[PDB]
Amino acid sequence: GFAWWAGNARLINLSGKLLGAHVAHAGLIVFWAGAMTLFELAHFIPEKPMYEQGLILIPHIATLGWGVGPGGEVVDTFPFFVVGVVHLISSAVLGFGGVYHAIRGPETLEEYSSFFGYDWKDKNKMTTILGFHLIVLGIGALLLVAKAMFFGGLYDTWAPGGGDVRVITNPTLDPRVIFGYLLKSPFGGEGWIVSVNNLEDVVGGHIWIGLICIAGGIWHILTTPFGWARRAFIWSGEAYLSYSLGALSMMGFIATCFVWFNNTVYPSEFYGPTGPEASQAQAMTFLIRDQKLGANVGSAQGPTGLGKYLMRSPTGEIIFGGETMRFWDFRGPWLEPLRGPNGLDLNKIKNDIQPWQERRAAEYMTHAPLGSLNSVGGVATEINSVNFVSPRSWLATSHFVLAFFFLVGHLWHAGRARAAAAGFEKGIDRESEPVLSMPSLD
Amino acid sequence: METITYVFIFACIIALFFFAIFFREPPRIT
Amino acid sequence: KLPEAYAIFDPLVDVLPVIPVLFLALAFVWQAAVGFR
Amino acid sequence: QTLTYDDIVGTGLANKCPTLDDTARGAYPIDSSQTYRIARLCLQPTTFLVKEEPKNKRQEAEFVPTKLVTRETTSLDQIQGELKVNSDGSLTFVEEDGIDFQPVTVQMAGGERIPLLFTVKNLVASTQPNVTSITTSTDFKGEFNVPSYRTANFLDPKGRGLASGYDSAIALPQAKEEELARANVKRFSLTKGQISLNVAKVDGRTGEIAGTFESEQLSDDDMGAHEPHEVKIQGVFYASIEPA
Amino acid sequence: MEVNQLGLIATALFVLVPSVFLIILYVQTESQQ
Amino acid sequence: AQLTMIAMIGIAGPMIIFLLAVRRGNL
Amino acid sequence: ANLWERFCNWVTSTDNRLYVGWFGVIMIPTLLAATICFVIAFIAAPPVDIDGIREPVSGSLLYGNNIITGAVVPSSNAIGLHFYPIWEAASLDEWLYNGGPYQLIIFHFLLGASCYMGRQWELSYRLGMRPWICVAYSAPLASAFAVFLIYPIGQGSFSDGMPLGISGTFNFMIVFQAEHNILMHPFHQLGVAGVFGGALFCAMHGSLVTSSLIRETTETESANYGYKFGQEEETYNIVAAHGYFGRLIFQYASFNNSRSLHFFLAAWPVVGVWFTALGISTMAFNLNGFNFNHSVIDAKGNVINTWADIINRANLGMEVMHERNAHNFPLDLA
Amino acid sequence: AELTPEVLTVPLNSEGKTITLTEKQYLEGKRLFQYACASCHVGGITKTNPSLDLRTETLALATPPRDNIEGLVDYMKNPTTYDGEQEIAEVHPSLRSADIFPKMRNLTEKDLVAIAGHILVEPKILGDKWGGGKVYY
Amino acid sequence: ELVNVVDEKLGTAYGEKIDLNNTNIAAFIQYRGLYPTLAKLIVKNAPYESVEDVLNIPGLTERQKQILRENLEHFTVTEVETALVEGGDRYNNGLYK
Ligand SMILES: CCCCCCCCCCCCCCCCCC(=O)OC[C@H](CO[C@@H]1O[C@H](CO[C@H]2O[C@H](CO)[C@H](O)[C@H](O)[C@H]2O)[C@H](O)[C@H](O)[C@H]1O)OC(=O)CCCCCCCCCCCCCCCCC
Ligand code: CLA
Ligand code: CLA
Ligand code: CLA
Ligand code: CLA
Ligand code: HEC
Ligand SMILES: CC1=C(/C=C/C(C)=C/C=C/C(C)=C/C=C/C=C(C)/C=C/C=C(C)/C=C/C2=C(C)CCCC2(C)C)C(C)(C)CCC1
Ligand SMILES: CC1=C(/C=C/C(C)=C/C=C/C(C)=C/C=C/C=C(C)/C=C/C=C(C)/C=C/C2=C(C)CCCC2(C)C)C(C)(C)CCC1
Ligand SMILES: CC1=C(/C=C/C(C)=C/C=C/C(C)=C/C=C/C=C(C)/C=C/C=C(C)/C=C/C2=C(C)CCCC2(C)C)C(C)(C)CCC1
Ligand code: OEX
Ligand SMILES: [Cl-]
Ligand SMILES: [Cl-]
Repeated sequence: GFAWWAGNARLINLSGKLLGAHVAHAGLIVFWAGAMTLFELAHFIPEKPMYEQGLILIPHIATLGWGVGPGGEVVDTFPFFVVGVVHLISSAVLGFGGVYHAIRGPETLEEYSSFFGYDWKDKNKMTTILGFHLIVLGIGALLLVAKAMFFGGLYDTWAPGGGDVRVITNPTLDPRVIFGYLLKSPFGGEGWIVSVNNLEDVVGGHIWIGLICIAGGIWHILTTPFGWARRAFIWSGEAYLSYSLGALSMMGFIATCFVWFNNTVYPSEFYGPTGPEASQAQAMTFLIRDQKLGANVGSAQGPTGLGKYLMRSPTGEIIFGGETMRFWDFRGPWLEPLRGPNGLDLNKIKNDIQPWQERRAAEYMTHAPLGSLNSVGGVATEINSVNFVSPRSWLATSHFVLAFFFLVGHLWHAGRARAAAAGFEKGIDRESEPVLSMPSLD
Repeated sequence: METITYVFIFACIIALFFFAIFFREPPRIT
Repeated sequence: KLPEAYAIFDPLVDVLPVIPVLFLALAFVWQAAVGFR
Repeated sequence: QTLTYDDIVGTGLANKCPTLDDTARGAYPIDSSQTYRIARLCLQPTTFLVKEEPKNKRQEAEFVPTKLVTRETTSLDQIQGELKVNSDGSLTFVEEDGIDFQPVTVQMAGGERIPLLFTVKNLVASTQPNVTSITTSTDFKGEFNVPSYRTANFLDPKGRGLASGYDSAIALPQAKEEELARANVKRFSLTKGQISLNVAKVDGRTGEIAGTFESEQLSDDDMGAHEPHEVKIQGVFYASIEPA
Repeated sequence: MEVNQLGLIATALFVLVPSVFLIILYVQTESQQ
Repeated sequence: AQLTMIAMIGIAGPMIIFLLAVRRGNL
Repeated sequence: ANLWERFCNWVTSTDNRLYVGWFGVIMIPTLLAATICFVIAFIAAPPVDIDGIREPVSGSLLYGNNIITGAVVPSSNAIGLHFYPIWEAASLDEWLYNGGPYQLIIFHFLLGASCYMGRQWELSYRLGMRPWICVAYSAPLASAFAVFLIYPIGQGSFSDGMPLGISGTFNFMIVFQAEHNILMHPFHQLGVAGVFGGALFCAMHGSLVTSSLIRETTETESANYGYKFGQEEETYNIVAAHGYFGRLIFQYASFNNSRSLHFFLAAWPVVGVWFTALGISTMAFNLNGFNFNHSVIDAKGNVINTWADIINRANLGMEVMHERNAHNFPLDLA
Repeated sequence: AELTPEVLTVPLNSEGKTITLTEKQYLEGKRLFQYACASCHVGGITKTNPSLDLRTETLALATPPRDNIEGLVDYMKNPTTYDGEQEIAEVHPSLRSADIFPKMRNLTEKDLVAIAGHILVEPKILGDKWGGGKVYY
Repeated sequence: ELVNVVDEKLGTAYGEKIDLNNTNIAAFIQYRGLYPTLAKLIVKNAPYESVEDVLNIPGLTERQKQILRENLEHFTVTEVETALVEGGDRYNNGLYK
């Protein structure tokens, strides 16, 4: 009894047409991944940093070690083409199965086959489908491990000499390290799992997750939910959707912070510098300029009494001064050579800054992730000239919006699933209004 | 004196909330 | 740039990313055809 | 063996000076024919004392304890300079460069905040004559400069400053200015402090020394707006000596 | 702080006079039944 | 230009609906 | 008869004057902590070094503020996004100087308000209502997350979160405009349409229902006494309201279905405020309002100013003055 | 007002020879300046060293003088400090350092003249705005 | 007795020429061949008792010596003003564009 604007709710109990909707939609996702990659490649100019060109998919491929060499220079565009073509081609297969199952195939699957058919309220069948998909997911996490360890490695921004593709031979297996990330505070200087800063931990985490997902998949194929879980959940397709919307919302907010703060699995070479990074790079830049002119940057007192170039963090570490004092948790391969045990090392600053560090700071300061909606780069008062919005801002903002709306959708569908399960989603029975049979509050 | 006045008015408002909630006129049906 | 042998297709590739948007619009043409049923 | 940044970060240890083994009771000999530098001088304050005001002038005020409110941001470090041998065998350290100031604010009983520029800028400190060995009884005494806590671009909350800012109270356009002169005209103080460094540990092998310091200097006068307080600072120091 | 000293009586009457008006009217409403 | 292709592609969708509402199909 | 199940029955009782519920078990302590700390800080907290430059800003009444100027001041820029609970300070004196209370208040408040939203779902379920009032409240809730949590996360510091005070709020708005040109951002423009439109439709709906009240009283009594709580009959004539409003404009611009009407009332401001909350949340990552600065130039290349360049002059004056002692380098990159 | 040949006439060298650009060259120059330079030099300033701008009077006092096509084209090949004492190709984009500044790789000699001409023409159009910074926005 | 020393300084030759003891280093860009190399040396070796003392800076090439002679008329010296030289303000006085 749904209206046209809620028309996809008419599929809740049509397993065959619903399968087609899902598979056709999957074709749309893979189609966009292929079409967008080819569009990005058609526009790609190798002499410009990726992040001056509005690219978000080529950076993901480069990060896996395809197409790039030392320093992130693009050496071969063919892997990008391949990725895009194969996705694009694959979307026709998914589109074909999708429209066949949506339009021509059995409307319900329960009759054609007891294996593919399902009842939302069949807790055994639901956990079995979940188990299969967990196994698939586990395999997917192990593919990343396979790439990193046996098929060319990954791009490592921390590699000595400017960054490079590196095979991961000793992934981190120590669960104190792997699960230690899951227990770190999400606040500053800690950063929960967003602080992962080396590829050994990245790959070992995916070994763990792959194994965990396969084990849990096997578990759910073989079990039925225990009574305590039976009594805690709503068992209906809309309820299950609502659970997944909540999970996607959570994941999207996490992805947002990943791309905004992490410069390891989102190398700044490809994505541009992070906000903290660019701010630090400004202070580095003027420290360099002023020191070259003769300034003693360690002893220069600024207007407030705090150091103009250098000051202490609240726990004593020597850090950049000015407003970037807030960003002293930043860590990046161009800056760490200057760090000693007590923070920034005055003797390294005076003696060991290299031209490539000067260049990188100047580049990152002038490519900070600030810009207008019409892609005028810089602070809001800047004049037109530079066409630039950082890929990090594009990826952060988009995924914040999506994550927010999916939380709304979680609330919408979770509340509706509860009300429909108890039988009052269409309104209050005039003849049995609960409040009319309750005592008054006063 | 001005501090006393501001906090006094604020405190009266909080007290009013108490009466308005717990000593309201009770809504009665039909 | 695309590999030279597919250069022929630049202008089509510049249009492909937008096609998924068209499926949403197509859903409304279809519903207009059946009278928002 | 020593630690890395990631061992230290966030612990507070970055604000602490290196310590010497309690076994380090040697002596570091000095050859007037060689030249030396302090390659690293570290000063870590542990106590901030502020002198009170006794209303009258016949009882004299005391140095009272205070609470630090600006956290582990107080140590001076990476200071270097010439260690010179004088005609009379005294030694004189001449500060050249380093992280030789930290703003600090401490709080007195009653809640008054006392900001100060804890510093050894332009330190010159000398020993007694006829040293010839730095020992666990060597004392350095010297004087340093204490510039104004805010420098000349600093703007007060109404936009007034020395090198920048308004020169009047613009929110009171027709007020008598004579009363506002002390707040309206900013000035940049430059005063002297005094410091004693007391060497209590010496590693003759390595040239490292350590011990205790007491420093006396003025607090912030907010660009002449009010009178400063007298401050006494105690802490520990570490220094590394090198032949030039 | 150098506030207007008449601000106190101004505030006090601004609260008192309207409030008393309403209390007068409420209490004589209750005693009607 | 590019507007040639996006025209051929853009008409594919309505074309499908038209052919089906004329051949009275399962719309 | 079991202790836990009786506790469970009291927690979820529909007979409590104020509903508690499981969300209430978290909401009540966190709102009380935020409220009590807020009241005490507003009255008596000493000055806070908001921008980390040892330049403390007085926010409380006893330190020379009035109701309009007073604020609980954000925590120090020196802290940034670091977690600063009381037990991390060497002393309460230190915690107060560095703006500790702000953190305590906003974290307890955001948790408590979140649970307030869940509590709205929860009682609707206990009462056999439909469930989506809580979805309406997600619009203001999202807006509070934006200014207290998301914007600090994006800019790297709770010192750039919204102060808890009337003039502090205006300070936050002005700085935001200089750095993000929020007025030229479509999501804020949608917020204005949501809020102006919400006020419009509030008045419209109130005036149309009020215009069509059925005569049930005399000139000597309030018309409100013509309605009795829980009566079954509608108290106004919606067909007369529609007959007036459809002629004021034209027939098909007026609702005759009260359900669609009240759904529209709900949806317009909620959706507008979602967007404006998303505006703040995405300007948190510096995707700023449209920049048409010097977009119009003449045949020779002279800039021809538009009203957007005049906005820019105002934005510049805000930019160059804000936090006037806090910048040592030429770009204010966060 | 319009883009006349008078405005498009700039000094070619320190000896007073002049060259008249076409409108095409000027627009090419502008586009290329945006491609390769504006990230630091938007509006004629220098974001990473604001003491040094692209105003004609500043360039005139550079050693080698840079207020002419030749001086600017050379600067793009072999940049020096303002007093000419040190070569700074490793920290400033130039053809000499196109290995480390890849945007310089596909610049032709003609592109260099166009960029140089844009830098010399723009203060003739914009006045104090060119190189003056936000005060003049 | 209550006077702004920076305003007072603008009434001296400091307000007219490059003061080798006080002026921020960016002023040396106003004349040819002075920035950054000589400017750096001049500032490091201040203070000066007479403008002519700059010629005795150790290490000047004869080219550098000649550039100074050309420009001596654009220089002056006044007493060092603490407010202008503290804070490293001769290298970076907080003014950009
Ligand atoms: C309505 C719903 C239904 C009903 C609900 C029920 C409602 C109930 C309402 C509760 C109301 C609570 C009011 C909160 C008051 C918080 C007081 C505070 O924070 O006051 C607590 C005091 C405050 O401390 C003092 O706080 C001071 C803060 O000063 C500041 O404040 C001063 C103002 O007085 C001045 O302005 C001063 O300049 C300024 O800096 C100083 O820092 C002192 O050093 C410091 O001692 O704590 C102490 O000193 C005590 C012990 C110090 C001993 C030293 C050794 C330390 C031992 C560790 C203590 C263990 C603590 C366990 C906590 C247990 C929690 C359960
Ligand atoms: C990803 C988006 C998506 C997907 C995959 C679906 C899928 C589906 N919808 Mg939902 N729907 C959507 C968006 C979507 N919808 C939106 C945005 C709206 C709002 C307007 C609706 C409103 C809506 C209503 C009102 C109803 C559905 C229904 C259905 C189902 C039957 C439709 C049918 O027979 O049409 C018949 C249509 C045609 C015969 C016209 C042509 C359609 C084809 C598939 C176009 C394919 C073009 C493509 C280029 C082909 C490539 C082929 C190649 C791979 C070989 C189907 C599973 C119906 C349902 O649940 O049935 C019980 C139903 O009543 N939908
Ligand atoms: C998860 C998606 C999914 C699911 C659950 C189903 C489920 C079903 N389909 Mg549909 N189908 C799908 C996708 C899906 N299909 C796709 C993508 C296509 C297009 C190729 C089709 C085309 C299709 C047709 C034409 C027909 C069905 C039929 C059926 C039924 C019986 C299938 C059978 O006996 O195969 C048994 C098992 C096999 C044949 C083994 C196949 C092994 C696969 C191909 C390997 C895994 C692929 C891998 C994940 C991709 C790798 C990535 C690569 C791009 C590099 C069943 C209800 C039939 C039906 O409903 O009859 C009424 C029918 O006639 N399907
Ligand atoms: C998509 C993934 C997925 C999904 C949807 C489910 C769903 C389900 N699982 Mg399975 N499971 C999975 C993956 C998944 N599982 C994997 C990979 C494993 C292997 C480890 C398992 C192992 C497993 C076991 C051993 C059991 C289940 C059970 C269940 C059921 C109850 C779950 C429940 O109450 O959770 C709600 C969660 C809780 C009540 C506990 C919360 C604990 C977390 C860690 C607290 C953290 C909260 C914090 C705010 C978030 C930050 C994370 C933190 C660790 C950093 C449900 C059908 C139960 C069942 O009935 O089995 C038949 C059961 O006993 N699952
Ligand atoms: C995995 C994601 C997912 C899935 C599968 C569903 C599935 C469903 N939803 Mg839920 N929903 C979701 C996410 C999801 N939703 C989210 C994230 C939200 C919050 C925004 C909601 C909010 C929501 C509401 C409020 C309702 C549903 C309803 C429904 C049912 C019918 C929906 C329908 O026919 O739409 C048909 C599609 C349309 C009418 C098209 C809508 C077009 C959107 C709003 C505009 C998109 C434009 C985009 C931003 C770009 C434009 C840019 C530029 C061109 C300007 C169906 C069971 C209905 C329900 O309860 O049924 C049980 C219902 O009333 N959904
Ligand atoms: C930052 C990464 C820059 C980019 C990109 C470009 N320029 Fe630059 N320029 C930059 C700096 C830091 C400096 C000062 C160098 C020094 O130490 O002296 C300069 C200087 C110039 C100058 C000289 C200005 C003058 O003498 O007044 C010119 C003419 C100049 N830069 C030109 C220029 C061109 C044409 C560029 C695009 C090819 C370009 N710059 C890019 C920083 C950066
Ligand atoms: C159901 C439904 C729906 C949906 C649908 C869908 C969603 C579909 C999908 C579909 C799809 C998803 C499709 C796809 C397709 C694809 C294709 C068909 C492809 C092709 C390819 C090609 C041909 C290629 C080529 C090339 C190459 C190879 C190389 C390079 C160049 C180029 C690119 C040219 C709607 C809503 C509407 C309505 C209702 C119903
Ligand atoms: C890969 C990687 C890694 C790793 C990771 C991992 C290992 C993770 C894990 C993760 C996990 C392990 C997670 C978990 C999660 C969980 C959650 C998320 C849950 C939730 C829950 C809930 C939701 C509940 C609810 C409820 C309640 C509470 C009551 C009753 C009712 C219910 C049931 C509803 C690292 C970082 C090293 C690195 C990089 C990469
Ligand atoms: C049990 C229970 C319950 C209840 C609960 C409650 C009732 C709670 C409460 C709680 C509370 C009631 C809380 C409180 C808190 C508080 C706080 C935590 C505070 C804080 C404060 C502060 C810390 C302050 C400080 C200061 C300042 C700010 C200024 C001046 C000075 C001083 C120092 C004072 C319920 C029913 C739910 C159910 C379940 C069970
Ligand atoms: O703190 Mn509050 O306000 Ca955001 O930008 Mn940067 O930082 Mn500060 O300046 Mn503009
Ligand atoms: Cl401000
Ligand atoms: Cl700054």
